Amino acid sequence: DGVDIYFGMPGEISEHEGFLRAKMDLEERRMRQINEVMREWAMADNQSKNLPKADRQALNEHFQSILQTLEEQVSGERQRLVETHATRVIALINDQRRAALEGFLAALQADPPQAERVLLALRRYLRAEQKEQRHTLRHYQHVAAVDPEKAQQMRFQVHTHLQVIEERVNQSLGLLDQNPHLAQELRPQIQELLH
Amino acid sequence: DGVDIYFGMPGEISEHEGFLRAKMDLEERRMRQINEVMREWAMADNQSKNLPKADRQALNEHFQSILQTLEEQVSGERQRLVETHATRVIALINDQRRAALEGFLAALQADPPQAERVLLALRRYLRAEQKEQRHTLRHYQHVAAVDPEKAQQMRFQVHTHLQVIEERVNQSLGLLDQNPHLAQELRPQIQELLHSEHLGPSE
Ligand SMILES: O=S(=O)(O)OC[C@H]1O[C@@](COS(=O)(=O)O)(O[C@H]2O[C@H](COS(=O)(=O)O)[C@@H](OS(=O)(=O)O)[C@H](OS(=O)(=O)O)[C@H]2OS(=O)(=O)O)[C@@H](OS(=O)(=O)O)[C@@H]1OS(=O)(=O)O
Ligand SMILES: O=S(=O)(O)OC[C@H]1O[C@@](COS(=O)(=O)O)(O[C@H]2O[C@H](COS(=O)(=O)O)[C@@H](OS(=O)(=O)O)[C@H](OS(=O)(=O)O)[C@H]2OS(=O)(=O)O)[C@@H](OS(=O)(=O)O)[C@@H]1OS(=O)(=O)O
Ligand SMILES: O=S(=O)(O)OC[C@H]1O[C@@](COS(=O)(=O)O)(O[C@H]2O[C@H](COS(=O)(=O)O)[C@@H](OS(=O)(=O)O)[C@H](OS(=O)(=O)O)[C@H]2OS(=O)(=O)O)[C@@H](OS(=O)(=O)O)[C@@H]1OS(=O)(=O)O
Repeated sequence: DGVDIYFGMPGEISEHEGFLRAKMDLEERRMRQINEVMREWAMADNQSKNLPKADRQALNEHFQSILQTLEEQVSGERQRLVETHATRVIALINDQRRAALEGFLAALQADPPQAERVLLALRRYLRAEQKEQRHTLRHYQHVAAVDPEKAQQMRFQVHTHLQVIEERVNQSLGLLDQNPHLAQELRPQIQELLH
Repeated sequence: DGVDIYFGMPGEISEHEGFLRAKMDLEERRMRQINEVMREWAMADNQSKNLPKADRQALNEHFQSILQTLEEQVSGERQRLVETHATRVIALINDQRRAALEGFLAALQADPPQAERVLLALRRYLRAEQKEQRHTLRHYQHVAAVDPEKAQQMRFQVHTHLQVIEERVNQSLGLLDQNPHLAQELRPQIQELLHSEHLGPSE
């Protein structure tokens, strides 16, 4: 138990993979739980054709009540799973951006900087920022797809988030602009990457 | 263009896969549109840092209105995709069930009734029923997490629906009564089948 939780998922299993699998295991488990309740309810239905109405009514409430508890257990479980996954995705995106940023700095702070090395570290950094950009747009696109009202409310926040990302890229590039020659040299190579 | 639509998706592609791929193409398409509007909106703020309030305000309302419209298009388009997919799934499930029932009946009516085939046919039929059953559960199960209020309103319907299926199955198993003998040899094997929690393809 506690020990298995500590080790957690094996390294051979990615977050995405483990996430789908946990989602599948949870769904499969709740599908069975619900089915059992439904069959008990059906069995009670057959058995009670002749009890008085008040008792028939109580039986119905009993099962509708058990199902409510189950539906609420289901919702919480899902919400948590979805919540955890979203957090790990954001963390991975931030971690990759920071890693790439450090790599870009190193290449820049090299006794004799190397055009190829700097350019590739910059591509890496730009890609991490783009992945944050895609992620921001996809989340918004999705809420718009399933919840119009909710999408209208995050609209301005998304717009601002994309701006925050752009400013980070301009500021990070500016660092390359601290080396005129290097800047000019990578100019056409840089532009292609941005566009 | 009309011709390609007549043909529709290749038979090789399942309804589930086509649906998924379609959802993904729409996701990418819409993400690109939204990105263009956001870029135009950012660019506008920039060229408006030295203008009158009213004008700057009207800019906000302009781009936010374009997005309202875009959000509405995305939501409607998604509802249409989901409706089409659901209607086809329900059709697909009824079709495979009816096909498996005919196959089970044809193996029971076979001049020299062969157990291997009768049993296998029964399995395909149970698998078709299992499929409708799981779909009912899985759906009710997802609604329960999305809109609890709506899940509460489905309870009875699901309960009734699952009973319909179980009763259908018992009725269909009643076809093995015309041949009380065959039922014997198969008695055990059928018992295990109906007692499973889930039937995959087999071995
Ligand atoms: O760092 S990675 O380039 O490996 O990307 C991992 C994260 O990418 C997502 C989507 O992020 S997004 O770009 O912001 O939209 O999923 C992407 O990768 C997974 C597979 O990851 S895996 O770890 O190497 O197993 C793909 O799933 S799958 O198709 O391989 O089954 C996604 O394809 S798709 O989402 O099904 O279309 C792929 O998306 S994408 O092609 O990059 O657009 C994140 O998952 S997500 O946020 O739930 O969509 C991944 O974050 S994660 O923590 O690794 O799960
Ligand atoms: O061509 S099919 O009619 O078989 O459709 C294939 C897709 O069916 C799903 C989902 O259902 S759907 O939305 O109606 O398409 O899975 C379901 O069907 C497959 C095949 O079952 S079957 O009727 O014998 O053909 C089952 O897989 S398996 O049991 O053969 O291993 C699924 O059972 S299970 O979920 O794997 O336990 C069955 O799910 S369900 O309970 O019937 O809803 C798609 O897979 S799914 O999206 O993971 O559910 C199939 O897509 S696929 O391209 O065929 O893989
Ligand atoms: O009306 S529902 O409550 O069922 O909502 C339907 C939407 O649910 C998503 C996920 O929404 S999310 O939680 O906001 O991310 O899809 C999920 O459910 C549908 C159908 O659910 S059900 O009860 O089985 O019928 C599944 O479609 S289907 O495969 O069953 O045909 C989704 O699987 S699939 O990838 O679409 O094939 C299932 O996704 S998941 O397994 O939960 O990850 C929405 O899809 S979404 O674009 O991923 O958000 C559904 O469509 S919706 O029109 O946006 O509501």
